[PDB]
Amino acid sequence: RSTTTQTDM
Amino acid sequence: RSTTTQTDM
Amino acid sequence: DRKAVIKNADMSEEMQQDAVDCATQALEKYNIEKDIAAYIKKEFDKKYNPTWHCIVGRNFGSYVTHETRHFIYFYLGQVAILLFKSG
Amino acid sequence: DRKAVIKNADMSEEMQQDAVDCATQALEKYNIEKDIAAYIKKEFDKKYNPTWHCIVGRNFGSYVTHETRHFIYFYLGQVAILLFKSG
Repeated sequence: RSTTTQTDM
Repeated sequence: RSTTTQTDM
Repeated sequence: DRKAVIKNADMSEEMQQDAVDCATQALEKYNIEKDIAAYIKKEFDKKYNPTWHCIVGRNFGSYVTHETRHFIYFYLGQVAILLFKSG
Repeated sequence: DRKAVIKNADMSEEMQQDAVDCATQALEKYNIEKDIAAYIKKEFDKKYNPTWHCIVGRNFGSYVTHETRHFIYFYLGQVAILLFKSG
C-alpha cells in the first residue's frame, strides 16, 4: 500500500 | 545499489 | 523561480529533467511536503512505470536501496527531493 | 533517554519494538541522520531480510509504496524515522 508521512516540524 | 543522502540543512 | 541542483543521480538525463519538471509542477500546486512527494511519485509511476518512492523535505538523511538507473536526489530551491525505485 | 512515539505502523508488534531498539542504538552511536538511517536499514536487512529503506530527519514528507506488514513511521525524541520494505 501507499501511504504518506509528514513530520510535525 | 544502496546510497545515502543527507540534506545540507 | 526555483533553482534546480541535482546532487546525486543514477538516471537518464531525460528522466532527471522530467523529475525536475514534475517537482516544479508539484511546488506550484502544493505547499505541504507529503503532497508534493505524492504528486511526484504518482507522475513517475505513470510516466515511467511503478514502483517509485518520493521523500521531500528540508532536513533528512536516508539509506535506500535503489534499482540501477532509477534514483535521483536533488534540490528545487530550498527543498530536497529523493525519488527512486526500489532495488 | 529518548521518547518513542509510533505514528503509523503496518508491522508486527515485535518488529515495531525492534525498530525502536535499533533506532535507539543508532542514535547512541551516530549523530548524522544518514548514518543513523544506514544503521537501522542494515540491522533490519539482517534481522528481517532485505530489502529495507530508512529515512531519518526532522523535516520531510513522503509518499512511498510499502509491502503490507513492513512499514513503520515513528519518532525517537525529536527525530522522525521512516522504515519500510518496498511494495
